[PDB]
Amino acid sequence: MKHSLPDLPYDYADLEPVISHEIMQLHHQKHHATYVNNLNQIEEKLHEAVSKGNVKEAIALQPALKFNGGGHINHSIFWTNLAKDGGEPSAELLTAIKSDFGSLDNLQKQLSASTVAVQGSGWGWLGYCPKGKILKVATCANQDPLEATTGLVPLFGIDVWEHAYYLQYKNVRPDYVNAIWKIANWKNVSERFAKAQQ
Amino acid sequence: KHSLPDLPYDYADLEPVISHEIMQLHHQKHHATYVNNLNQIEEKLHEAVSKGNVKEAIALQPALKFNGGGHINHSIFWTNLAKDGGEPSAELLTAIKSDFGSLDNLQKQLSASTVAVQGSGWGWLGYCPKGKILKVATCANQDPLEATTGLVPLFGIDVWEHAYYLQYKNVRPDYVNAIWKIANWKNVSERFAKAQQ
Amino acid sequence: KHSLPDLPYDYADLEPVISHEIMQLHHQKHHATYVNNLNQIEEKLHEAVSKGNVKEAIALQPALKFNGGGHINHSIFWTNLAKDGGEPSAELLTAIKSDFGSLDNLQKQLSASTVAVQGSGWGWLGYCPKGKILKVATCANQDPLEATTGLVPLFGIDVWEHAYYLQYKNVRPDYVNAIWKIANWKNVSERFAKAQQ
Amino acid sequence: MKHSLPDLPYDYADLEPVISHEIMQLHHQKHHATYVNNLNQIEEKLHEAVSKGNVKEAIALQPALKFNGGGHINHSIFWTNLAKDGGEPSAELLTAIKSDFGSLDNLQKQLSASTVAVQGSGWGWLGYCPKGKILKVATCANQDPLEATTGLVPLFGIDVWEHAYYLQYKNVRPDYVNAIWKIANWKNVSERFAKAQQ
Ligand SMILES: [Mn+2]
Ligand SMILES: [Mn+2]
Ligand SMILES: [Mn+2]
Ligand SMILES: [Mn+2]
Repeated sequence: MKHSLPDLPYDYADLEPVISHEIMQLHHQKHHATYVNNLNQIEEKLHEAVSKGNVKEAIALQPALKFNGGGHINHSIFWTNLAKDGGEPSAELLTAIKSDFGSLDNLQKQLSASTVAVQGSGWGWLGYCPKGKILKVATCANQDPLEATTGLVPLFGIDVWEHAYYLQYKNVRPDYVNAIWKIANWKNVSERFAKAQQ
Repeated sequence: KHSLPDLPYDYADLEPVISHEIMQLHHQKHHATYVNNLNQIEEKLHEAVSKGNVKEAIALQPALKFNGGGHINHSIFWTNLAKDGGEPSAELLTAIKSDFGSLDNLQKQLSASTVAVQGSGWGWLGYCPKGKILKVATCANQDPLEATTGLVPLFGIDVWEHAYYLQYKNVRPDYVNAIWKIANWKNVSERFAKAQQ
Repeated sequence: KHSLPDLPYDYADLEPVISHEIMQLHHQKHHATYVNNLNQIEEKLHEAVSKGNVKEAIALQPALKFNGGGHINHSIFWTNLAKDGGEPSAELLTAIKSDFGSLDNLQKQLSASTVAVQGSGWGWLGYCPKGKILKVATCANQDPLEATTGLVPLFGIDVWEHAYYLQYKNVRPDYVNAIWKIANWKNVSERFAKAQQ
Repeated sequence: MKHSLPDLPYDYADLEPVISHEIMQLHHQKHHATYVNNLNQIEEKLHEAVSKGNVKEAIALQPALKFNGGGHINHSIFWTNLAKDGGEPSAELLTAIKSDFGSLDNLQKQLSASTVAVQGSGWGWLGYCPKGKILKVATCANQDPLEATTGLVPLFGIDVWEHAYYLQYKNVRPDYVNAIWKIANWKNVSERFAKAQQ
């Protein structure tokens, strides 16, 4: 068993004009592949340490597992979160969206603001709190994955690492964050919401 | 399986620097709890990693560092103390003088850094295998020195309030100063020798 | 200048939940130290910012958060406790039931989160002005709730070991459970009303 | 009194082929300018809070001051750290370099490795410990400035935020980190070392 780089649900140029094909190819083939490749090696070293009962070595490996494992989790979710033909939120999801945010417009505004405000590299997420049964906006630093680090089940994420938009948008992160809503795969988000309530 | 080590001395053997009650609680309750939790968390982590459950493996990280670190830190700490801990080896004293000027200077610097810890944590005299020099470092909570910094621990000062409160109350500096009276230089010297291998 | 507030009760008035000695040390030593240090650090920060010394201003940040936070947190904490603290207001109980199902559920959730704090910190019942709902949150060390999260503090549980060790020793959960007996619901209710303005 | 965007010691295309003119212009006119502009506003708000004795507000402003103030400190140092004609380390500096690293080659190797290993956005620095009287390699996250956060006096820094190299180097951060040594302003580093020993 090993982790593998998932195929994108679309071709590399399918998200143009919102995300360029060069960003998509680099992001997928170089950035995500690197996280996966490192993840496999780190997981092996971690299993080795844990099997030995070597607590020092297991702790030492934690930042690398979080970063690469998180990188893999986050990008895997991200690819599915996007579509040229996203559709619209499910009836169940919109009820909750209206309940916790008032409207879809309020949700998009709040997620966009929080995401743009990330200092350095990171992610913005729409998440579901299983315990509170409530929808939440959260941000994560670097590749810290949402669920593992907060308990929130990720529904929709926006990658704001500079590699996610710089070639196209340069320093103008807000233009990317607002434009990404045009390609939000609501069908996928709705599916994730349904699973998160199980 | 990880186990609570026996102390190298009786619980009252470090009085009047650290009381019987502190030693007993610190060993039988605090360290024991870290060990027990460590075993539980290590088992869960083994399962998660075995099955390639990266989410679960990441989720367990704070608990493993805290409890695993607690086990590492306290295991070292007990061996770092003694009723009569002697003096640094010739080799260690040479290194101390080289890196800190004098034993008094080392004590002063490590004590000051340790006292300055905000909240719970540890003060450490450590050896850097890369620079081949001694260094003062502090760690938050139960973050273990070597796993998190690469520095090999030689002498640690626990400044979690449970390490001194029953006796010293708020006066952490007095505990940090007094612990030098029971520093087990035989052990610190042995750790220094091993760190150089 | 920042000053140590007088307690709303005598030092032994919270017995047998929190001892006279704990209250006296916690107030006269721990809180007093945060206040004294806060005044020193605020003065240095005023000077640094006045002169546009960004380096110095940044360097003072851990000390200001720790000591300023200590002052904020303990100031609230004293008012959150009482010998006879009554019951939540009608309004607060409605909000508690809405957000947590029951007062018992709130107590359980906040107690569990607070007990789970690794190292030194605080447990808080807070009000989110954005969501207009009650929330359980924890803070590390002296990180103050509102400045760091935006949540308005309503009821806090200090789990720094100095808050309970002399009496409860390692058994933090018993202290966290017992503190509900002296929760000053009059004050929590007043804070809730003010948070809604 | 206010903070201002310093002029670069050279023209925008002067660091080509090692750093492109588009990177330099964006980095200076957009990224650094943003930090300065925000810094001025945040410092005013902080002075207001501190003058009032409003501890909550002063604490609340800390991340924004660290980030923007740090951004300003770091980039200000960075521009001076580079040159088409850097020269060579001073006699005093090289003695210390040899003492703490064995050689210049060992220093460059170690700083390069640490810098490349930064997870997310950050900086790699050659720093001077005033207390230990020793040279150290350190890294900083996001815009955390070296001296304020560690006590180490910065001598030479390498910006590894993706905006510092992506347009040119794409994902290949190591090529940028190794190539930046070609433009290291040793005269400036030597000057900083001399001041740090005072
Ligand atoms: Mn990415
Ligand atoms: Mn301890
Ligand atoms: Mn306290
Ligand atoms: Mn930069």
